[PDB]
Amino acid sequence: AVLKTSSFQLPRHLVPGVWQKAQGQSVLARLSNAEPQEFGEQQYMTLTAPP
Amino acid sequence: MADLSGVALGRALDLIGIHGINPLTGAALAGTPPKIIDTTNVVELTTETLGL
Repeated sequence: AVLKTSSFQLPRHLVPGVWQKAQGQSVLARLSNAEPQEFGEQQYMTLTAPP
Repeated sequence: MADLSGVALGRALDLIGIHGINPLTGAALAGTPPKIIDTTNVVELTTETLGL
C-alpha cells in the first residue's frame, strides 16, 4: 500500500492566545463618581421638609 | 435653614396671588380675596384633550 500521513497520527499545532466573549462593565462606576471613604458605615444628612 | 427662609417668602406670592391660600396651613384666606383662578376662562381637560 501507499504510505499516508494517516499512519503517523501527528499532533495538532497549538495557536497562541485565547478567544473570549466580552463582559459588560459596571454602569455605577461610570454614572456615579467614587468618593474617598474610610472603612465603615457612612452617614449623610437629608432635608426631610422645608419651612 | 437660612437659605430655606428666603424661598418660603418667595413662594408665598404665587400661593396668595394665584390660589388665595395661606402657605403654612394650606387653607383658603378668610376674606374671599381676588385670586387669579377666579377667572371664568377655564379650559377643562377631557381624556381626548389630555395629552395635547
